Amino acid sequence: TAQYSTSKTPYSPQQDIRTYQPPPPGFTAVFTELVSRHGSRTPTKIDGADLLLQLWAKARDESELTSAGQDFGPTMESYRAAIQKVGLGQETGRGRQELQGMADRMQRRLPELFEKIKKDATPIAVVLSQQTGRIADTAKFFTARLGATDPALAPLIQQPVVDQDLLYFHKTERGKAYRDYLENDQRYQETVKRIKNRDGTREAATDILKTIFTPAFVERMEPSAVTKAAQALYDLDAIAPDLSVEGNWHLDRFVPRHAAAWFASIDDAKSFYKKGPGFEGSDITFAMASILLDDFFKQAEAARAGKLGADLRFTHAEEIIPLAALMQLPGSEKQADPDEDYTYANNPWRGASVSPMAANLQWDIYRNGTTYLVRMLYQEKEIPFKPDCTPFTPGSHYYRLDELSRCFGRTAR
Repeated sequence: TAQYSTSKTPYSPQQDIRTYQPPPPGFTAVFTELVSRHGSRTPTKIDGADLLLQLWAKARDESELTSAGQDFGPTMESYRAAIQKVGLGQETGRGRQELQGMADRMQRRLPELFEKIKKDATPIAVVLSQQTGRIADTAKFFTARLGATDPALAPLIQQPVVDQDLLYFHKTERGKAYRDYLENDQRYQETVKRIKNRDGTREAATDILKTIFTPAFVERMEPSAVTKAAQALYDLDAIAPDLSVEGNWHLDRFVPRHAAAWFASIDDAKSFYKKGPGFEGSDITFAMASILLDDFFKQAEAARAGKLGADLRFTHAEEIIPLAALMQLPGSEKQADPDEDYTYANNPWRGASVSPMAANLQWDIYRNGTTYLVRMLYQEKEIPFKPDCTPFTPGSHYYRLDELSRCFGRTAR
């Protein structure tokens, strides 16, 4: 969907659902549960577009524009207007499409389950991090899709409730130790300063601006201004795919690919330490997410009682990223050696794969007799659990629920 957008990468499901593993003989879907980031969105701040527009205007007035720079003013004005029409930090039309596709594949993947839910009249729960905004709209896209397809399901979908400890823990008191770490830990702060002062930023920043402005114009700017405007342009280039329904402004014209890759790698490095697996032997960045892993288990165990048909949760990257680090999901299994800073070369973690827009985790809970199995979807790819969890059969993506409780330390056996 996009090559160097790290956590702005628009959502694409990572496996065709016709190629999921079939459930073992006589097992049937009895419960499913989901946590999802919001869909694609606009930038939360318009200030970078304006800095660039003001910068472009001065250069226009001085006749210091490149040939392609001529169309920057018109392009960015159009982009900015489209952003403001949707509203800053709001779901785009692509975010709507992302969540509708998730609902579609969920209903197509578990048709027997929704048959049961209607048959039992059990509720489908909708839980949010916040009452309003792009989180609430994200949920609504999904649930109105469930109901447009299956109008007999609609009266069973509950009204949304907010659980900030479960779905907003980086802001609640659950994240207090975490936030104090970001603010005061000297190893962390020095590592982020090291990332920020990587040699390369200045050259990539000048390469970005040189698509629009003459090199003499660039040289007249203050160096810190060069970096700030280039960061802004790259950020806006990076999120442009989120607005694909609203337009195509061809912003790659102004952000050379090697420079895009450079800024992407800086963002991933910072995000790895701030929100991802971070340093070897420390869980400071993701232990807060235990409440969310807990709930995936609690709800699955509670399916036995049969009072809930499904559980749909909606949240931010700041919950999904630590949930993945905590479960050691693919891409989040390698913490950093304090003596070897994260790079693309030595670590598989990437914003774009761990936490694109609408990044989501789903568990399908199957039942035969009183045996309960779980199958995990991550970005709708069927994935194994961490390797000390034993699958139901050799090579299976299905796991005994009491195996998962055991291997996650929740029970002894």
